[PDB]
Amino acid sequence: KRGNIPKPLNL
Amino acid sequence: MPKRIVYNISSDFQLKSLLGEGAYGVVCSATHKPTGEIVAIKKIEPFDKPLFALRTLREIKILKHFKHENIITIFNIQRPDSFENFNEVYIIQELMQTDLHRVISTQMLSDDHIQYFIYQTLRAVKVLHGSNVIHRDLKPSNLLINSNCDLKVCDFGLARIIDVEFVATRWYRAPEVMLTSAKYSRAMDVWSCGCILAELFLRRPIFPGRDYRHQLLLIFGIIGTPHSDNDLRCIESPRAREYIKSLPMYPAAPLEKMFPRVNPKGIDLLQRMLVFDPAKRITAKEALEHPYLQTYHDPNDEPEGEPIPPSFFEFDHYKEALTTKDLKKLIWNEIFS
Ligand SMILES: Nc1ncnc2c1ncn2[C@@H]1O[C@H](COP(=O)(O)OP(=O)(O)O)[C@@H](O)[C@H]1O
Ligand SMILES: [Mg+2]
Repeated sequence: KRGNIPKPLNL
Repeated sequence: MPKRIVYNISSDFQLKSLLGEGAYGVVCSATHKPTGEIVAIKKIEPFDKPLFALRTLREIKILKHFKHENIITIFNIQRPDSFENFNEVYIIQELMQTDLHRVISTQMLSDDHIQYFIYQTLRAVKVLHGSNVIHRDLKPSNLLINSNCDLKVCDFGLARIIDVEFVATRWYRAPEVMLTSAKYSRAMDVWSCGCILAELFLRRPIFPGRDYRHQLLLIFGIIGTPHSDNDLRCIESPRAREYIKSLPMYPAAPLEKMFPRVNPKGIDLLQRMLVFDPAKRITAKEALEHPYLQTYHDPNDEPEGEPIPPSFFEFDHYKEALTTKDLKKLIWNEIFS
């Protein structure tokens, strides 16, 4: 996306 | 899916699962058979009491007005087959995978995640405040979340336009709101954002009061008891000022000591959010400019919004209160427009 996007969650 | 849940909507939809149930709203995911899209549908029974219909109307108008990444998108509202048979409102929206309350309670979030979540919340709050709208019900369960970490605010029925009822959860309520008869302010929303940020660091509500007195006691126990008249200027209600002078005299608790492992920049932002004096409380815009969020801050991509006049919620200002039937027509206008 727009840069250093956080790691995705497991939901 | 709870067989007791019934939606009077097109057979083209197939309910999938119950996502939320309350006295005001019921939310379920549902499949639109013809396209295969899975959506979220919020059912509301607005016509037993004006209060319910006013909330419905305020929520729908706000939803339709904003086109913002952090404000839940509304796809459409179901059209009843007739005015006589119009008894429930079904708001169709983009489906999110879960809410922030569920996340904070089932997951260990990194500092990065926290930055990204509070950043998005403040980003929605900024465009709201810039439009002269205050949410007033900001809390983790009203922050919708997806796997990729995108966040969107929902539940705008208790909003108000600046210058018997549904009450916001006391745990997130600003102290000037529980004390004085305080006029709606942008600062009250920031106070809630502070409790949310704190909730993200702690993984539990920072101020879970039992009631009104306990709430105040918990808040001051952390932010320090306002003592001098300089500190009490913001409070009108004389009764309120005397109650405050009866509390234990608490100093500001040292947040960084109590929670040594939280990013110091994060504690700094949090402290600026939980300030007693609403006039000295950081704004959503300044919060987005705080060092703790420099990783996601972008001054050219933070919608400021545009003023919405009070007449937008005109129906909230009648000498002679509007009847159920009046509001039904106003809601109908909204649906078919
Ligand atoms: N668009 C949506 N996508 C996924 N879940 C949603 C959506 N809207 C609401 N929900 C779920 O339903 C819950 C209640 O919705 P909310 O809009 O806050 O209504 P209420 O007025 O009943 O609190 C949320 O906390 C969330 O878990
Ligand atoms: Mg809600």
